[PDB]
Amino acid sequence: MSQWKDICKIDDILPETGVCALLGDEQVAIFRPYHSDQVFAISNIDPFFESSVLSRGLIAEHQGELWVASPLKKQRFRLSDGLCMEDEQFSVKHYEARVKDGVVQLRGGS
Repeated sequence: MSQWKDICKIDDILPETGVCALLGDEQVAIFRPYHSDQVFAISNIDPFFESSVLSRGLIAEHQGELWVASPLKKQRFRLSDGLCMEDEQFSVKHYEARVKDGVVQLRGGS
C-alpha cells in the first residue's frame, strides 16, 4: 500500500531548499539538498525539542553526509534517511520522495 501524493513541481523548490508539505495529518519536510532530482522527506516537526518547521534550516555537510541544521538551536538532521545526530537513539520519521514528471511525490504509511 503506497499513496504517492503529488505535492508540487520540483521547480517550486529552489536548489538546496526545504519546504513543508502535508501527508494527511503528517507535516512532512521536503528537502531538495541538490540541484538534481535528488530530494528527501522527513518529519517537519521533531518530537524531542519540537521545532514546528525544520524547513526553516540550512543544509550543511559533515562526514560527507547532508545535514539540515535548525538555527533555533543546533539540531542536525541527516537527510540521507533521517538520522538526527541529537535523536540518533530513535531517529525521526522518514518518507520516500520521488520526482515524477518533474513533480515531487511523497510515499508514507509503511
